[PDB]
Amino acid sequence: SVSVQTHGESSLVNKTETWLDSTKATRYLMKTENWIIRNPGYAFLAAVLGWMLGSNNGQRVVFTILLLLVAPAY
Amino acid sequence: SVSVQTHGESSLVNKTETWLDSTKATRYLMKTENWIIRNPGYAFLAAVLGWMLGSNNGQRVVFTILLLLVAPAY
Amino acid sequence: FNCLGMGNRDFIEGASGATWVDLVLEGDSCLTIMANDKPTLDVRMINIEASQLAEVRSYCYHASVTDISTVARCPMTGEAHNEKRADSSYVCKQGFTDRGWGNGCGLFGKGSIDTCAKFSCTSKAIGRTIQPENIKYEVGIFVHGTTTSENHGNYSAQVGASQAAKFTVTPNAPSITLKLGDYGEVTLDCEPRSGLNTEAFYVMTVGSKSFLVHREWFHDLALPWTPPSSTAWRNRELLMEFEEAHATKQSVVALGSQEGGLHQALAGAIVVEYSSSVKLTSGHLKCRLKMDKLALKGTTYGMCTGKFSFAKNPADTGHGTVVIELSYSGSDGPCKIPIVSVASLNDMTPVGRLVTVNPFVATSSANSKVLVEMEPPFGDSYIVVGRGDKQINHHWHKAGSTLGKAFLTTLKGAQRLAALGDTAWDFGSIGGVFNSIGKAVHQVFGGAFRTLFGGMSWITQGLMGALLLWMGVNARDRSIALAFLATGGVLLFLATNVHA
Amino acid sequence: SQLAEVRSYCYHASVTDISTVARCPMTGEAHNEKRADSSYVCKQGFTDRGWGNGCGLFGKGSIDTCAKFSCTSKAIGRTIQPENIKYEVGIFVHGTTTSE
Amino acid sequence: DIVLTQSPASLAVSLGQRATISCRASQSVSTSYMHWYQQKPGQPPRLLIYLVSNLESGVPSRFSGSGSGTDFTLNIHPVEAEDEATYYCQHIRELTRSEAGPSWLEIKRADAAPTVSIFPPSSEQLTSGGASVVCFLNNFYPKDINVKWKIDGSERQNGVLNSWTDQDSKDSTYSMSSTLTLTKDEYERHNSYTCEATHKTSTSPIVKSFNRNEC
Amino acid sequence: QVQLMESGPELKKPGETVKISCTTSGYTFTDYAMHWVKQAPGKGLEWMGWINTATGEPTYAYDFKERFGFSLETSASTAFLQISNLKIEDTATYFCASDGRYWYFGVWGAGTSVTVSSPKTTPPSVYPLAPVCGDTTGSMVTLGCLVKGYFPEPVTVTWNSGSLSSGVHTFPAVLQSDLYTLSSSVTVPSSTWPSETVTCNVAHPASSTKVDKKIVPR
Repeated sequence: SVSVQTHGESSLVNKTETWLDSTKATRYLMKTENWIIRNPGYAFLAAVLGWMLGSNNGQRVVFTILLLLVAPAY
Repeated sequence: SVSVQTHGESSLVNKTETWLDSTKATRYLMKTENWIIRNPGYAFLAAVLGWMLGSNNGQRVVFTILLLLVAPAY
Repeated sequence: FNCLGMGNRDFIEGASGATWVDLVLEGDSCLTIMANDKPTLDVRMINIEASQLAEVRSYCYHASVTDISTVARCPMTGEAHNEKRADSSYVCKQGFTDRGWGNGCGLFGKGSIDTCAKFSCTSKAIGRTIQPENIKYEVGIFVHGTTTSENHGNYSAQVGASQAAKFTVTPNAPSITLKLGDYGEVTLDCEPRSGLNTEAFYVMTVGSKSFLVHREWFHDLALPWTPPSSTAWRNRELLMEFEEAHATKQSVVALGSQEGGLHQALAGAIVVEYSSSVKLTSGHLKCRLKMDKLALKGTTYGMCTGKFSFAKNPADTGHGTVVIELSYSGSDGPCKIPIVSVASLNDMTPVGRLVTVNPFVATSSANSKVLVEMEPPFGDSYIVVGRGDKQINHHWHKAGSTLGKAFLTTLKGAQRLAALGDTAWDFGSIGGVFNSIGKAVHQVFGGAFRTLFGGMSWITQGLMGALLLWMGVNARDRSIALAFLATGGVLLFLATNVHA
Repeated sequence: SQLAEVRSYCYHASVTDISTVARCPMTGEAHNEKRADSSYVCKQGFTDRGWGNGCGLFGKGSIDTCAKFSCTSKAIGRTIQPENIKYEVGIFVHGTTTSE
Repeated sequence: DIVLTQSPASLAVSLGQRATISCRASQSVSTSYMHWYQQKPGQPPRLLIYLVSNLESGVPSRFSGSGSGTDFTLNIHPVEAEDEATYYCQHIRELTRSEAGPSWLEIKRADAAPTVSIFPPSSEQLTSGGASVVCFLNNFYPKDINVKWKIDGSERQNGVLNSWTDQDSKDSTYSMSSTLTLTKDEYERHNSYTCEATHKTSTSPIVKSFNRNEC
Repeated sequence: QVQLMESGPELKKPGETVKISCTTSGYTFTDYAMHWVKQAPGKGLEWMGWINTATGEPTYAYDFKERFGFSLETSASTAFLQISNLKIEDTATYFCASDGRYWYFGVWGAGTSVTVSSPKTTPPSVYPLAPVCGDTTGSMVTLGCLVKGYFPEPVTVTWNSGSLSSGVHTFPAVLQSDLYTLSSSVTVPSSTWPSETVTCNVAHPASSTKVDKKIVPR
């Protein structure tokens, strides 16, 4: 549809003010943050799954911070 | 914006034909599949990351099939 | 108002023991009650009505740019100020214009400008907030007497026979007592306020049509919105944009109509019409049916002495029962219509039960059509109308044998558990103990768990469930079901419930 | 210079002349006479029937819903030919000059 | 914020002929949200069209109309004598809710000239100190009309009281009563009294005159 | 049945206060808001506002604010329009409505005509008007009756106890020093006057004056 699969980004030459540039930073995060605020109860058990498996410490967060970004808009 | 964060789903009572129902199954997959077809070269090295770490077999795919879904639309 | 030819027709098996029962109903579905001494009842919602709706706010989806004004200034001057920042109708924004000695300035590399454009809304959506007392419910109620293909689907006709009734339950008057006439009176005690959640959502008007939206999502909509009264709006800069600044020239351009985006923002919204009072399609209401004064008359009748005929040919209702319409040519009426549902002709023992209890001829007039429904058993059966050699019979077969029907109760029972929340156990009517704790265990389980991570959309909770099924693979003894708790059921079920 | 017309896109539409031909269950397909013209948008479907509405059978149905399509607004694309492309290139050499 | 105006403000058309009201709404894209009210003078109106496609209960099927956004219409193909009234409309979407400058239905007939009768003040009023010269203009169509009080050949606009009715129920014409109020001393110091009535029917004003010295 | 009745015609003076009542029937009162619409003396309908009824909340149109009010009584289904500091420009007819929200309403109120003026209740001056020679045109002698300076409305002006309505036109009255002056003309053929009695009967029950005046020839 027209809602998703935007032209962005051209990335050919293009040093200029495009149609939407400064709003491109607000595409995902804010809409995904509005999703995780929409569903806080998920966010509590979300990061729990990272500490469950692998016992490798620092890469357990690699699960969470990536997986917490999966659930919004699938 | 109006493009994302749709009303769907109400999930209160609502046994009826909604505004968009049959098209709700085509929201993510098809647009994410059009993304992975857009970027096949990523899909080759994408699933490689799963076989890299953990040596636990079947859960290595849990990385990929989840991570290959992350990259489309972040 | 009745259960005739409705899309979803569900029944009620009377165990007697009480004259009161607590049942939940819906606009599309029609409940059918069959009990001893109590005739066959129809209970369904016509629609959900609401009387007074307050105006919460509005949203301007479509805007246009008017009177582009940009006041150019020199570098190092700091802020640029256009006189249009006084009025809120003008949309003003800071900025800059890179300057040379060629255009307007004696310095290089920088600049300042104030770009103002008068805001003009071409089209705006409007939302509504629902008050609990204003909610009305039109509940069609019907009892099955002697009926035809006309009067049975007719309301005012059965009101003359007092076999059908309508009414409006509100929080101000949740209890309504209506009389069925010859069959007695029934008392219906509903819960209008608690049937739906009045403050859980709003009513949003997109274009000419209006639609339902969650009120917490209603305020979270990103689009220029409007206060109730008149003028000053917020985030109206979102439908407009800016460009590069060449000398004094910068073009503020407006986004097109977002009406489509609003229709794109609507997915699970229910289409709702209106005239004087809004009529909602899918109903949810908790009512109490008191049958105490509902009874059976005519205990002294007898059988009809004369030939029958088929006014319409038999067919299957698709809900598990078989209805027929009979035109009785005998003049001995009024008389109790002989009829049964039998296994074989050589066996006169009735097996199938009559959906409409005590078939009766209205008047002595010959060729009077009568529509009576029955539920035959599974397998090969027979519809036999009358006794002695003037009976005219029909062969019936129903493949729905209790094996599959046990799942039709089971599977749909879990479907009855889904989407009805904690009210799902109201089908546990005349409950207590099990049915009471069955809702109570799911009460806090409905007030936590599924509702805590609730808001997941389709494959979101469905896909991770398959990954949560892997949590049941890796576990320890006595710890097995711990990671498996929420996985099976309540999660993948509703994912399989709605496919599509 | 010259741009050919590749195609167009109608983003905004309106419904005109809703027509639905109802039929009985077991009749199979429903056919509305509007399927001849391409301006009418037709779709199959069904209406669950009782003895109360239009039919003598239960549980099923067939209908053909046709609505004349009307485009309120449409976008248009254009394809670029290589020879048609022009480039205006300002070239300047610095001699004695003023601010003007 | 929105301005509404309904036209034509007065429409003379025979019964049975279609009347399509040209209308508009200033603040644009109202969606539909436009109505129609028929009001006879001295009464509350009655809602004719809502949803722009749909009647209320009591209003018969002869009322119709269509429109969206700015412009809207009220289309009555079989206009009737019962349709005679002042047509109103009103808007929704934004607030505050306001109406339009209304439009009158008038049933068309042949143009009629007024019956002009100018009565000298009664002897009872003279003894009361005042004198009111009345001029009755009856059964004239259309409503466009003018009265001029010529005293001794000179027009006087002082003390002129003009009371005219609306379109009649029986013959559907208009009736007017003009009144020239003076004091008896001012009445007896002026001789010729006449009210000339010009109308679209008569190319010359209808002159009914009397003098105090005459009878 | 849904029918909206209001307080009837009200006689007021500038500087006073009034509460205009709207009594509703056929529905539960708090369930429909009351749309208030003023009808200007120029027959413009000027919308006053709607009161959220639940909740009892008035919503004013800005021009009507702070000197007007919307108050309610739930049990008897009576909506009230309160007005403070009466003004002569407010003389007009007021209306209420049963709210269908964004589509307005299906039922109009009965209407309330407020009259803000500073007169004395007065009997009319009823004058039999003798037609002159120039007043007899086309076989008919027009007769007339001047009704001058009466307060308050209405007045019932008939002719020979209302026996002859044929050529009778009873014209409206306007304001003169807050008094009303109208005239009524009966049209009868020339053979009927002064051969037959023609008497204009002006019944003013507000001032309790029934006046009978017969036109005499000159």
